[PDB]
Parts: sequence; structure tokens; C-alpha cells
Amino acid sequence: GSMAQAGEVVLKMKVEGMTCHSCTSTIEGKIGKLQGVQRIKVSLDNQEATIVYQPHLISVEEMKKQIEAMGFPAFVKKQPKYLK
Repeated sequence: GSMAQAGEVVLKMKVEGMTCHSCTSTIEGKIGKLQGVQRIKVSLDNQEATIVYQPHLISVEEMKKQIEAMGFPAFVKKQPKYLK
């Protein structure tokens, strides 16, 4: 069936702890509350979020854009426009 990311998608984005995790407790429950999500993991320090989700509800990447907007920049892998 799914050769790799067909039935689902995976985005291991690597956050920046801002200064020293100014919050991130809220981010725990934020990421865990994302709909259409299958698996859900969040690392320490750089809070490298590794969430698996089905590709037709929402993009966890957009959800992490909020994490970056509040002050936790993320070194997202998915950079198609930048890639050639």
C-alpha cells in the first residue's frame, strides 16, 4: 500500500529553545491536540517535534509556524522551494 509517506506524512522539525524554553509546556498539549494526527512525539532542548499525521486534515508544519511565531524558530526539513 503506502510505499512510505502516502497513507501518512512525517515532518521532523527541529525547534529552537528560544532562550531556555520560555513556555513549551503549552506546546506539549498544543502538538498533542492537533487533529488528523496519528503518531506524535516532541524532543527536548531543540524541541524537535516528530509528528506523524494523515495528509488531508491539516499540516503540523503550519501548527509549528505558530510555535515559531511565538518565539521558537524551527529548522524545518521540508523546504521544497529552496531545494532544487
